Amino acid sequence: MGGKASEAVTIAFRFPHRTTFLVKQNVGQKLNKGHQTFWQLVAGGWLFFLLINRTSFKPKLAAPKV
Amino acid sequence: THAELHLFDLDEFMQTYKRLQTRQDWLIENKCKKSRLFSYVAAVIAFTVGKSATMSDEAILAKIDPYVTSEVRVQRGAWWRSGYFTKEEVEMMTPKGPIARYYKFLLGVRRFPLKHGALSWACGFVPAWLTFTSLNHWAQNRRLNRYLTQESVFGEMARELVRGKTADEATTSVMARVEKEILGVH
Amino acid sequence: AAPAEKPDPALDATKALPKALEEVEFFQSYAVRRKTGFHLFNRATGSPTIVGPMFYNLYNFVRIGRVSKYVCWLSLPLVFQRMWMKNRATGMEYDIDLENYAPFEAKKNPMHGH
Amino acid sequence: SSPLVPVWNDLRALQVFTSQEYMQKRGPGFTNTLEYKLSCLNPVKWYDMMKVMPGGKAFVGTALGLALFGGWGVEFVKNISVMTKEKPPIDWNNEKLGHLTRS
Amino acid sequence: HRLMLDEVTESYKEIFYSHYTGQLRDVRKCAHLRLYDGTSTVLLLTNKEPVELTSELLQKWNAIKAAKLSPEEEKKARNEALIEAYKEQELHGGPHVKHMQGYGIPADTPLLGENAKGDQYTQPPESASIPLEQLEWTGDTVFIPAEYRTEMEDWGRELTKL
Amino acid sequence: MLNSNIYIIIYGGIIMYSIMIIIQMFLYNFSNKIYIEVEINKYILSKNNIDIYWIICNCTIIIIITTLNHIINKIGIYNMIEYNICYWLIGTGLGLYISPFIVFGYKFFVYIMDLNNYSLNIYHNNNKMNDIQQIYNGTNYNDTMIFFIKDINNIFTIYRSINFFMNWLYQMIYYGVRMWLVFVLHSFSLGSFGELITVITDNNLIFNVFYIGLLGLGFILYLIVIFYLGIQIYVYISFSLSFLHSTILLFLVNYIPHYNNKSIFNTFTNKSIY
Amino acid sequence: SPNEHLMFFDFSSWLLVDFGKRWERWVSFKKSFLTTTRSPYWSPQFFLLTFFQLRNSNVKLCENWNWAPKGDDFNLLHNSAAEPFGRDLKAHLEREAGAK
Amino acid sequence: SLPTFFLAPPLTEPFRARHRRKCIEKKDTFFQCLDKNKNETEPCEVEASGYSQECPDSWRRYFNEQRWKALELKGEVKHANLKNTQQHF
Amino acid sequence: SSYTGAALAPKSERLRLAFEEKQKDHQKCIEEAKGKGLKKDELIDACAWTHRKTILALKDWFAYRPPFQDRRSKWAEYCSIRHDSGSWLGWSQKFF
Amino acid sequence: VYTNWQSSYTRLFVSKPWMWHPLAWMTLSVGIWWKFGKESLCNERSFYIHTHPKWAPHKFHTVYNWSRDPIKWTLAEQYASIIRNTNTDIEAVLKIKLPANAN
Amino acid sequence: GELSEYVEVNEKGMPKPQALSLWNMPYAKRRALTKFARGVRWQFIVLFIALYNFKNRDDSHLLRRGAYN
Ligand SMILES: CCCCCCCCCCCCO[C@@H]1O[C@H](CO)[C@@H](O[C@H]2O[C@H](CO)[C@@H](O)[C@H](O)[C@H]2O)[C@H](O)[C@H]1O
Ligand SMILES: COCCOCCOCCOc1ccc(C(C)(C)CC(C)(C)C)cc1
Repeated sequence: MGGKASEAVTIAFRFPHRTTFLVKQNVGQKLNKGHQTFWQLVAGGWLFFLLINRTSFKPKLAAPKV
Repeated sequence: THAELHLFDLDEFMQTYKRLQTRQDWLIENKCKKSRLFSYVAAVIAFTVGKSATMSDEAILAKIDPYVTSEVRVQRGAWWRSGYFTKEEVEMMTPKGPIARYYKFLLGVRRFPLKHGALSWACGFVPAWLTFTSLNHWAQNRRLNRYLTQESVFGEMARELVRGKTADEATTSVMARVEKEILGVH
Repeated sequence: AAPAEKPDPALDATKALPKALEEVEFFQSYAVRRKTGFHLFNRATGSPTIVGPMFYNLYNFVRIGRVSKYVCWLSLPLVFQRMWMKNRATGMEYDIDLENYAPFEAKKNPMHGH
Repeated sequence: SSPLVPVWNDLRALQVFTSQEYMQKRGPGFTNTLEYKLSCLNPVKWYDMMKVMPGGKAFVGTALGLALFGGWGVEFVKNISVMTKEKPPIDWNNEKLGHLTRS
Repeated sequence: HRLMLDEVTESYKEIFYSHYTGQLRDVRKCAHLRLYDGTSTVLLLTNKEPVELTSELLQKWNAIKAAKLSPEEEKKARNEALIEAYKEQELHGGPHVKHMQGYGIPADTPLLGENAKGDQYTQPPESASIPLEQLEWTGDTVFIPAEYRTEMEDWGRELTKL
Repeated sequence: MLNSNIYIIIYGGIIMYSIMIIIQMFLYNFSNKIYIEVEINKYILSKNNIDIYWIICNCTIIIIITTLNHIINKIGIYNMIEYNICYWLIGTGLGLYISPFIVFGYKFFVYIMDLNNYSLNIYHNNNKMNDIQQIYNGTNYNDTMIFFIKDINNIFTIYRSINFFMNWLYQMIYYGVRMWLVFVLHSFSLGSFGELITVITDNNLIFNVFYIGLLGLGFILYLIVIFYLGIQIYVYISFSLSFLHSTILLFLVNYIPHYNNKSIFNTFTNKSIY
Repeated sequence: SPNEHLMFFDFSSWLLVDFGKRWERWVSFKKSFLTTTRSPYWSPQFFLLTFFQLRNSNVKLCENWNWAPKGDDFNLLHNSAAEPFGRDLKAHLEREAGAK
Repeated sequence: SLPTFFLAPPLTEPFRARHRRKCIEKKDTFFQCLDKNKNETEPCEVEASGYSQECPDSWRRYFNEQRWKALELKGEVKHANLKNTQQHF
Repeated sequence: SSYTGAALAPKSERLRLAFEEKQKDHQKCIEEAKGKGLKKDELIDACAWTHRKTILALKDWFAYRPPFQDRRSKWAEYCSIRHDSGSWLGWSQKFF
Repeated sequence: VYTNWQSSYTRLFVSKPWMWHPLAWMTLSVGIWWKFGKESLCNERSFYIHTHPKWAPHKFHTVYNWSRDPIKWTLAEQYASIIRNTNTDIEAVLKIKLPANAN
Repeated sequence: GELSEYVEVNEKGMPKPQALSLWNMPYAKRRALTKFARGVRWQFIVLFIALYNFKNRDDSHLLRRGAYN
């Protein structure tokens, strides 16, 4: 019942590739980055999403009105 | 930070006396479930967007560039041989999802890069953690508020617990009513 | 893949049987006995028994023990206890009514379950 | 294992290398077709090509598939021996029990 | 007996067991520990093929960088040295990486079934059309330390922490 | 009351009988250490050898200790413990089952989660279309309209990843049940023959004598019992480890040839070029 | 007996554990710990001590099974009922006649 | 799951409706002949075989309960045997 | 003969009748203890067994909610499959 | 000279998977009992199977004595102690009339 | 040998036959056979069993309610 390791490929056949570190010359690609006010608006949207989905616990609804 | 402590005993009561559950209580629980499930997706989105605010261009190209998204299946030599993969062929291998497109847009966006490690990860986990915890907390608060205005057995139990009463006393007080009005005691 | 390891003699099997035979020879060395006081009832044919000539070794080892040779015999009176009680029970007179009402380990007794 | 393993291996190789042969035959121009442009907007393709990515994305894809659809698959497997079985009518809740005035 | 090397033995002893002798250590005997690893290479990626970097090519590039020439001359000399090194390694038998376990350069892709045009069972890449005289460095590099025993991945959960 | 959910647990002689199993380990002092050293070095070569070795040693010596306590120190649990199936499945088999997953769990987990991305394994995979199929479509195979049945596919693929880890579980259960059956059935058969002999001799007191001898029969039965049970324990251990090899440890065969280094005293770097 | 040797009667007692009471006291300890520490909802303490319990309760309260499990609502052994024709009807009528 | 529960049913509808119609026909004919021959199962053996063959057991049980109730109504019996029968509502 | 098939009474009715049977078995113990002339403290030790059995039957009745009618449950009825119309994930909802 | 062997059991445990093995073993055995053996054997509703001669032969050193019923009277004493500690009315359960989920 | 989901390759990039050769037939026949095949065998069998049991599902619980009257 069930298979064996002898009946299957190894953990070295899968995942056979060792590591090679790539490097690239700097032409100036990571310069002149725009959207300087992006994260401000992102944080604003996050806080807005949290506020609309906010619900304060109102135990006064359990007051003995009857 | 106070509704869950009552909701524990209320949930125990509901699990025991689930026969006394109406349709509206079921809908309340389903709504809490919906909020809980959406909280996972909100946490994932917040994690991505937060960690992306501290990722260098290399950390993003690790997720866009098919040189890095192919390390499991493809030899690195297939990428060193120029012309092995064509431009359209390299294009179809790139990820097309919304996260990949967000990052592609984010290449040209100014951010605050950090070295790949625990801080770049925490800057996503903290917003995600707060989002998840706060959404679930407010969901439980909404659940309790909905139960309190519910004219049912569970609403009465929740009300009796919110007064500041003990679990056993509230169970007895509510079961004294259940035996009379609901079950029709002998 | 093609490591070319030389044979390791420690992985061979050329000492286990010699060692076991050394242990058995040490055991059998204590079976050496003097001619004086020797007696062994042979079979009716005149041939020796199996267990007979290998009692001196066992009891020569019992001689060397310290605790078992004075303790392991204390379970032996219990054998004679059984020998006596069995014969007591082979012919014990009992009440027919109690045997028919409360038979011991009899089948189809509903009070037991079956 | 069975002795039919090499048969299945031959058939697997057949389908794999025939699909590769088709991909070589049709040559470039696949990115201009509608199939590619629609798959670019298809979440199934996003998931399938994210599965094989590195960084634990195989675990992510497997666990996501489980959490989403594999639970329904477990239920489906459990329900194969339930469809043929005589079951009673569903005792639909009368939605009368539970209501109680507040006080 | 299966893992250690018999040539790094005395250096291993001098580096790790000199608190027994009390003698000073030579750093070169610690550099000898790199013999457990393979040969560290650097492939410069071109528009045609990757070329292995050598002391000669690096010396020539440093010389060109020191001469402070115009880029029309700088790039020309760099590409001349690059094609020279390409020919040199093609005569050597390709880069060292082609015949190293865990790394490798794929050959020309195969043509499957009816796509095979008689004897031409292969389909060379696009860059085969480019003439070799146009060999230009892409500005991209691939470092291959070939650390089969020294690499930090195989260290473990404990050695890294320590 | 309604809220009171009551459970009855059974409890017997556990503490003092389990303490001495461990206290004896200082006396045995891992006499089985060399055998398991030899076998582990036969079956695997890695940095994490000692880990699995220690595990097996502990497991094995405990078994051995219990066996001797089952043969000699006959009190309370030591008699039943080898006749119980829970001890042979959970007290011996589960530890040996989870030992490679606790030592090599990282690699096995990565392998298993990669095999959910099922694909045909090609030797000397110098193909280009294979890569595009594996990345774009996810697999070598045709995955067109398999999402239509994804609900089953996922779970089925999960089994497809662990199917080659399952015979280890089967062999563990099989040999635990084998040891249980062996001990129980042989003890029962031996006692049954003894009781039949006692019935023959009690009804015939001419034979109700120490007819073989006080020590002869006992010595012979001692030797028979110890020889048989030692053979069975050796079978259990050796076969468990051979099946561990043939089922779980052949995944981890990664032979790296030794490549000579040349650039020892100088290394090319990012600053050499840039 | 041999079977008597294959028996473990070295038991000492029966440990009785009211898991309901123990669960109640565990929940009470969790509430007391979270109140005394004045811990917020975003804390790992509050999360570990609240979220899984609330999740499991919501799951067990949201469940609306059309049918109960296999061996509780169907797949049950039932003696065959008497038919309204043939021999069963004749036996029923004969019973009615004999009784009356 | 998806094909079995969202594409199969419109395809299995008619094959099942025909079986239902045939079972109802055989049931009606069998119980009609039983009404004729005074609940005797000796002459109408062909219809009994058709009833047992076409209609399944779970349907046969409901039809037997219904005929018990009908016989209670028309006065052929009193206190019909409902020992092992579904007491739903 | 016999047959493997559906439960006769619904789950709610089954639990109700079980509670009624245990009610009877407890009332009989109580009446017998009263006939024997036992007090409250002795009556407790007498009929605590039947009391606990009644309480367990009541717990079973209270724990089971009969299902609510909706489109998913009706479609599962048509499909004749055991289905929870309160789960978006199925067996994995246990972990989410 | 510092060693976790003599100065920190935690770092020793962390640095040795063969120290994790017994803990995982223990956790797995307890989980097995919790999932399978807890409710089927140890619960009060499922404790009479120990009286079965097929599934629990001679759990009391003999066949179970049903005339005596030690389980019943032990558990009845314990339930009586619960009732006296809680001061519950024995006859309050008999005043209940449960409804039916009509229709 | 004969591993699962494994296949060797010759110098021409072609799969070597382990048991049976099927590379003599033209590409059109292979594409016809394999266009509808997948990397999945037992799921289709389980699906056909489920479809058989769905075609042969029980509807007594609907008969009791009167949906077929
Ligand atoms: C020393 C060996 C033994 C060690 C045992 C340690 C086990 C630790 C794991 C505890 C698991 C917690 O699991 C939890 O169990 C409790 C019962 O206790 C279940 O509780 C359930 O049953 C109890 C009573 O039986 C009800 O009162 C409760 O309302 C219900 O939810 C929870 O639903 C489950 O979440
Ligand atoms: C740990 O291993 C040691 C076990 O060895 C046990 C050996 O048991 C056999 C010993 O029994 C014998 C057999 C023969 C003999 C003597 C009868 C050798 C033959 C003699 C004395 C006539 C020559 C003595 C003892």
